[PDB]
Amino acid sequence: SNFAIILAAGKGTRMKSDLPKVLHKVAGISMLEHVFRSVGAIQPEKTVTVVGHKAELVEEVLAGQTEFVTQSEQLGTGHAVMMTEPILEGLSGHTLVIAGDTPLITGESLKNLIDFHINHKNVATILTAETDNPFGYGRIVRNDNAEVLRIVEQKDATDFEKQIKEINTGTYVFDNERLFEALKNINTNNAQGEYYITDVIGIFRETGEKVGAYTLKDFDESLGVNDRVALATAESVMRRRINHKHMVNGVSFVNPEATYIDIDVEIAPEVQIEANVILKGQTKIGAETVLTNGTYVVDSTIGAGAVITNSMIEESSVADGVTVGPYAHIRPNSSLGAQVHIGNFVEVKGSSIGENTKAGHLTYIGNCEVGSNVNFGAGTITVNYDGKNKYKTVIGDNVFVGSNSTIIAPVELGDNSLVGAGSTITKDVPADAIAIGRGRQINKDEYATRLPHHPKNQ
Amino acid sequence: SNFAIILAAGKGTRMKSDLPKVLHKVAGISMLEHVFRSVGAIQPEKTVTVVGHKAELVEEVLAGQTEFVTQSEQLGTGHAVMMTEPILEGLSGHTLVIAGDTPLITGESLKNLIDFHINHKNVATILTAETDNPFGYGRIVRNDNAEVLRIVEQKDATDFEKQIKEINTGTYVFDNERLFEALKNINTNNAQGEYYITDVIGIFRETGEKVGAYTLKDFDESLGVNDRVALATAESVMRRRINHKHMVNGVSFVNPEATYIDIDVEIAPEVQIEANVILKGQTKIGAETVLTNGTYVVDSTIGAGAVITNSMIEESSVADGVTVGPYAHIRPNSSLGAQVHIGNFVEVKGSSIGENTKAGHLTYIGNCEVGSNVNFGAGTITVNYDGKNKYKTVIGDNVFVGSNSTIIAPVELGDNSLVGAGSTITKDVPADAIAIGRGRQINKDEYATRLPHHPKNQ
Amino acid sequence: SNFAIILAAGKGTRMKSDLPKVLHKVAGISMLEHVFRSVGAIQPEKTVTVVGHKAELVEEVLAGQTEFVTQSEQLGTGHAVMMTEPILEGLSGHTLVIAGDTPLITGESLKNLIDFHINHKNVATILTAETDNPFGYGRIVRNDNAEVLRIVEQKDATDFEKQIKEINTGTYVFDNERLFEALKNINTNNAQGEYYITDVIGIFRETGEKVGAYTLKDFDESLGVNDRVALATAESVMRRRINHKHMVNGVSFVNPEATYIDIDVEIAPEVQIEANVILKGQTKIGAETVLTNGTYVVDSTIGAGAVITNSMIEESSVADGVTVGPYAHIRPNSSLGAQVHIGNFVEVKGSSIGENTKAGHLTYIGNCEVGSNVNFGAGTITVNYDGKNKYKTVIGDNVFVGSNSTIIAPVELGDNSLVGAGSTITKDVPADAIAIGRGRQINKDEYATRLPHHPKNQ
Ligand SMILES: CC(=O)SCCNC(=O)CCNC(=O)[C@H](O)C(C)(C)COP(=O)(O)OP(=O)(O)OC[C@H]1O[C@@H](n2cnc3c(N)ncnc32)[C@H](O)[C@@H]1OP(=O)(O)O
Ligand SMILES: CC(=O)SCCNC(=O)CCNC(=O)[C@H](O)C(C)(C)COP(=O)(O)OP(=O)(O)OC[C@H]1O[C@@H](n2cnc3c(N)ncnc32)[C@H](O)[C@@H]1OP(=O)(O)O
Ligand SMILES: CC(=O)SCCNC(=O)CCNC(=O)[C@H](O)C(C)(C)COP(=O)(O)OP(=O)(O)OC[C@H]1O[C@@H](n2cnc3c(N)ncnc32)[C@H](O)[C@@H]1OP(=O)(O)O
Ligand SMILES: CC(=O)N[C@H]1[C@@H](OP(=O)(O)OP(=O)(O)OC[C@H]2O[C@@H](n3ccc(=O)[nH]c3=O)[C@H](O)[C@@H]2O)O[C@H](CO)[C@@H](O)[C@@H]1O
Ligand SMILES: CC(=O)N[C@H]1[C@@H](OP(=O)(O)OP(=O)(O)OC[C@H]2O[C@@H](n3ccc(=O)[nH]c3=O)[C@H](O)[C@@H]2O)O[C@H](CO)[C@@H](O)[C@@H]1O
Ligand SMILES: CC(=O)N[C@H]1[C@@H](OP(=O)(O)OP(=O)(O)OC[C@H]2O[C@@H](n3ccc(=O)[nH]c3=O)[C@H](O)[C@@H]2O)O[C@H](CO)[C@@H](O)[C@@H]1O
Ligand SMILES: [Ca+2]
Ligand SMILES: [Ca+2]
Ligand SMILES: [Ca+2]
Ligand SMILES: [Ca+2]
Ligand SMILES: [Ca+2]
Ligand SMILES: [Ca+2]
Ligand SMILES: [Ca+2]
Ligand SMILES: [Ca+2]
Ligand SMILES: [Ca+2]
Ligand SMILES: [Ca+2]
Repeated sequence: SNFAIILAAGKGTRMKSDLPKVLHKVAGISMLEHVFRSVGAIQPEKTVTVVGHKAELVEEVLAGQTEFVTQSEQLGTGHAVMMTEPILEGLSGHTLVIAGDTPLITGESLKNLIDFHINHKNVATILTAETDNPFGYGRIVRNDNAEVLRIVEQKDATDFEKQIKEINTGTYVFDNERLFEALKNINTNNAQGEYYITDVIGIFRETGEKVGAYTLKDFDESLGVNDRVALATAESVMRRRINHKHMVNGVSFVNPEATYIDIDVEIAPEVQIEANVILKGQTKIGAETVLTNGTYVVDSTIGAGAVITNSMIEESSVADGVTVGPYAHIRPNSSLGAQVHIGNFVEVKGSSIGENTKAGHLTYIGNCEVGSNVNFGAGTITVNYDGKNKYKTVIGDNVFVGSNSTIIAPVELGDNSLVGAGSTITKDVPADAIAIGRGRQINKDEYATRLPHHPKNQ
Repeated sequence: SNFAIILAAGKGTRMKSDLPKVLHKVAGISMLEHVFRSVGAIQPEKTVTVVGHKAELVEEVLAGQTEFVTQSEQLGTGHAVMMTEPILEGLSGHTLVIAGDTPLITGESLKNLIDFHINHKNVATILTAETDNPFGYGRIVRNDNAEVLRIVEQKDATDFEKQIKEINTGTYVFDNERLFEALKNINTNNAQGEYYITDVIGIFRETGEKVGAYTLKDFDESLGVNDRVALATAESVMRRRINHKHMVNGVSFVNPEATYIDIDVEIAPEVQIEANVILKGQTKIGAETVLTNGTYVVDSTIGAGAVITNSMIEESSVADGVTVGPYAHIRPNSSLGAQVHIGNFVEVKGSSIGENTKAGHLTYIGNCEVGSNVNFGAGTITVNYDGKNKYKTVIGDNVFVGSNSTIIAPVELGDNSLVGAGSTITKDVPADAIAIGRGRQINKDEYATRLPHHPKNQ
Repeated sequence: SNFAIILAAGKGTRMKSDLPKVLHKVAGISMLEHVFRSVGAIQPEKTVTVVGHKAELVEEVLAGQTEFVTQSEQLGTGHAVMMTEPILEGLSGHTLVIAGDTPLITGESLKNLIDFHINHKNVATILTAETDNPFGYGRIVRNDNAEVLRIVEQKDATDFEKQIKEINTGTYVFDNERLFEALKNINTNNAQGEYYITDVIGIFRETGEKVGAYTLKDFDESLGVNDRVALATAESVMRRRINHKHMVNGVSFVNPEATYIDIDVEIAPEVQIEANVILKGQTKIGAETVLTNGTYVVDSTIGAGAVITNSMIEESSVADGVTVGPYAHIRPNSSLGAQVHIGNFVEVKGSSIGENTKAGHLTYIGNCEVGSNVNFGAGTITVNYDGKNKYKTVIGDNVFVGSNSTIIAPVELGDNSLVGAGSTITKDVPADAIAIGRGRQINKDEYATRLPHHPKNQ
């Protein structure tokens, strides 16, 4: 049996945040969730997450895919593991211990760690890495024979030990039985006055039990995030990982170091992404679609062959061949049918737009059901709100909504109808009719010579 | 005589694209075109490009500045060179062989390669580089005396040869006569079952003929692009090269690592470019012009002293001193005269705008001929389309187009005229006249207390 | 006593600019000002800045916090220091000499430099660093005993000296008395025919006086900016420094390598900044505020809990809880009250907006005094200009301004009033009234079948 203990009860003072450190997001999900996903790879029979600081909030995210234990007082990583005793003490197996603030460690690395622990028959295996800047990390102390002696914390380290480049990642595999026994022998006699889980290594060394170290193939994965500088580094590595995956799958990136794509976004092959594109949440991008600089898509599905030019799209569906932008805003609950064109400075919200309809400019379409082949002249405003309630407008197929018209819901524009430009519409317009609601033009000869803008008046 | 063979017939499976690999763009032009430009530096008497996979498409780009030979089946780089036998076999001279997927090799490096081949009197000179990550590249095998023995491909390499850091760039210079003779001795006995051009090196070694290696001064230039991860690296190096050139010429970049300027864009000294600016195609930027974050210019000429603030400009001419933005869109076939101001949320298309005219906000000017000193009030819409045809509007000098007016083409607004705000204009407005086409305001005392928005009704 | 000499009279030919090199900005202020700020840390009793090339302009920036001396002809760094003789010759103390084009040297490093000069009792201490690319920098020549012999300039260096990696940063501390005496012994016998300040090192070596070198702890700080490539590097290092500071203070950055925040911008803890955000000048951001990709804020104060979504805000005040964007433009002299919402394609200028007012779309509010709980329908345009003068509009509390209305200043919309959508308003609207100024809708049955957009006509 394999067990897993995730430490997530720490205060994260260095984060300077009211939000528990492990809940800070990296590429769209909490660091804790990235850790949960990696832990999942070793398929533990039992997973125990230790919560403390604002345990209330932490238990929210994934409150069933693991057991929870509360650490009333954050007395140390070692003490946090102690909190799992009621559930794990007494069982036999291999127990993975991992921090909730090391989101870059992969499930593959954990599986490699477990495999190594088993094959070498260690009582404890430490996941390690090397770095030129080990400040803040426990250092792996070895002897002339490269044998692991112990782990020394930054605060407790001497000037000499601080020069060690091999660091403790905060992840280990322990024989479950021996783990809790060794735990009984740790105390708060250190620079932090805390119960260090790292002290069990020295304990196993005293008993002569086998202690090994499995080194990460990719040292970038070792990042421990204690502050926002490290969080930004975590974002950079995860961003590179996600984008690398998309490029391998056939997606071109003008600049993968500057494109922000969340962990679960799906992107089909042949999609072209310019730099500075943001794709978040449950977003899916279809084949050959082009996303230009500035595009920001959240929880939306975009079809194939679409061209999203510097536009923001939220909780919406965009069909194949659609063109949006530049500077368009497709708000929640919108659906853009096949080959629809939404041009610059257009806002669509809570509306369904039929195939081949076009709204090229300076338009607002809200709470509307719009047919196919409809044309919205520039400046068209669908009026749907009266200060208390929202009203719906239905627009048929092939309707021509004149430029600068004002459509006051609830009304229906029948198939093939035309609304004259500049018109305010307060009543239904029958299919095949035209509707005009505007003042007639009157010219006043020479009147301009009397006004401030005239050249002769300045 | 100098000859050049460009290999561009490969399938590029790793690219996962329906577009032939060599046609993928880097800074605005295909990798193949960057290679063509470098080959041009050695001024070959004959240039032969080998096409195969979708030869149809490849022959499109530059179908005269070189000879073409078809490779029906892609049996290997060696076999591709064989396809040029009908044209080059029998001739005397130095033949450059280069891949169409190594777009960073410069003409200067090729000239250095040729010079070295000649001075050292080699029968074959390989252009090489060193890299910590040689995966996928042929490795340069040498003896204790640093003599070139052969080139071994990744697939065919043993675990030991894979540790070689010196790689084959895929570019060489060969005595033309010996090249084709050695070619007769290559076969498909390898891990890929292909005719490797790299096997001629081992052949020259058997005959004792002189084989040399000329190393790139800049190892970044050695990049071979087989997938989109490498393509993005190619974009990064080329972007750095282009931007470096502009900075040397007096252009300031807030962040040259995040500014996207195509290979042939011209930029005058003293231009200031914020980060995240995109300049594409045949674009030219005049002296002292400021381009702010988000600006996207395609095939346009912008004058001197202009300030383009986060705006998109396409196939247009922008005169000196013009200010555009933020969030403006100058569409194809527009000309903005000197000192014109286009403000936020304005779209100009197929229109000529005279000097000093201003359109500061939420306006659409389409298919219009507009004079000098004209003022477009916010919300002005020029209506030019009836669902079938486009109509033109002519606006004279010093015209004042009232806010939220709707101008229905075809009409002419005469010099100095004024269109009242909120007016729909369907007829010509004479010079010096004013035109008003809107309903008169009527106030209904206390009526608001009866509506949903009123505070007493909620 | 401590004295300081800042060299800022050079021509900066390599900058290819009409603006004196030291005045080019890095993170919002001139390189010269960054140098002034560092010099300030050693609290000199006298500060003398040497000006020459366009001295007029240079004296502008900070024309009181230092003494100025003119160098009529730029004959060299050594000659520039000579220009300070009338003020400093004869005094006793330690004199810091620093270039105006090394903006990354910190006050802390200068304080360390001075401390080292004093403790080692040197007659001259050179601030040095190491770099793999020393091209253009004076090289620090030492003997087998690591003793400083002299500094050799790039132009004057032999092929052998050019391989030296230890460079002169252009900053030194000299015993003031000895400095000017040694200066008497320098001449223009060099590759540049200039009086090199660097030659005084060789002079002190002849007299046997103590010469030391204090090395920068951070080599990035050593950058000497002679062209725009180096200026961009200066921007990158300063940007990293500023952003690092904000992250340490509790601000999260999705990408600190691509976020552009000026040197004096204040940002409260818990603020979240996406990549590609620009904050300039005297900007202040309140706690927990979210700034999304593309936001550009200049000289504005933004409160706590605000969400600025891809919008440009200039010389304005934004209260707590305000939401702006996407694609909004808050222009100079605007104040947005608490909980105000400004949506997409809205422009606010010279206007005060009361608490909880909303303007969600395609609206222009200029020169208006707007009350609380006001609602601006999409397409609303406040008309404030007649081609010569600007007029003000006053809008009371709870006013409902209908979509696509045109409000022609100067007018007042009384409390709770409603302006009908599509209306042009030319007169005051009393409190509790409604005002309607638009044409009534007329429907023409079957008329559409006769128009170009109708399906039966194509
Ligand atoms: C900016 C872009 O995106 S471009 C694409 C958007 N395109 C547009 O908005 C174009 C819309 N076009 C219009 O609004 C045009 O003015 C149209 C289509 C209404 C003009 O149609 P026309 O038939 O040529 O106008 P016409 O003057 O003949 O009037 C037709 C009928 O309406 C009546 N009418 C005209 N103007 C008005 C008015 N202001 N109020 C009331 N009735 C009016 C006429 O009396 C006539 O009635 P009758 O036939 O019973 O005598
Ligand atoms: C938001 C920005 O960018 S700001 C800059 C844009 N600025 C603007 O849009 C401002 C435009 N200004 C306007 O539209 C103003 O209402 C103006 C200039 C038309 C007002 O002009 P005024 O001369 O003061 O109006 P006035 O009421 O006196 O009317 C002038 C004539 O037109 C007539 N008229 C007025 N309103 C109307 C109407 N709705 N329909 C028909 N005729 C009208 C009057 O009867 C009068 O005729 P008469 O002289 O034969 O009796
Ligand atoms: C897109 C968004 O952001 S959504 C939010 C913005 N929301 C809006 O803009 C909605 C604004 N709503 C409107 O403009 C509506 O048309 C309203 C509120 C004016 C309609 O009000 P109603 O009371 O239902 O209209 P109703 O037809 O009964 O007219 C009321 C009075 O005005 C008169 N009237 C109506 N239309 C007109 C007109 N065009 N010209 C002159 N008088 C008119 C009527 O004769 C009536 O007068 P009476 O009571 O003396 O007989
Ligand atoms: C003593 C110890 O373990 N040191 C390790 C820990 O140091 P480091 O100082 O980084 O440890 P942290 O304080 O961040 O705590 C580690 C993890 O344990 C949790 N936690 C902490 C204290 C507590 O009482 N309860 C609790 O649940 C935190 O939520 C965090 O997820 O991680 C580093 C790598 O990232 C290692 O190099 C250090 O050797
Ligand atoms: C056997 C060989 O040459 N190996 C070299 C080739 O490997 P590599 O595996 O990278 O070679 P590729 O398959 O990409 O082919 C090289 C070039 O030849 C063309 N092509 C390929 C096969 C074909 O039948 N016809 C054809 O025209 C491709 O279009 C491409 O432009 O480039 C590397 C550097 O980039 C070198 O380090 C390798 O030593
Ligand atoms: C001879 C000398 O000093 N060389 C140093 C100078 O070279 P470097 O060639 O970089 O020197 P610059 O020409 O840039 O001049 C140095 C500074 O002195 C000022 N200036 C220059 C000439 C003049 O007549 N008047 C004047 O005021 C410039 O405005 C600049 O701020 O800086 C480098 C580091 O940045 C050092 O490595 C070089 O050893
Ligand atoms: Ca801790
Ligand atoms: Ca930690
Ligand atoms: Ca229908
Ligand atoms: Ca191949
Ligand atoms: Ca290749
Ligand atoms: Ca004219
Ligand atoms: Ca309008
Ligand atoms: Ca100089
Ligand atoms: Ca310099
Ligand atoms: Ca009031």
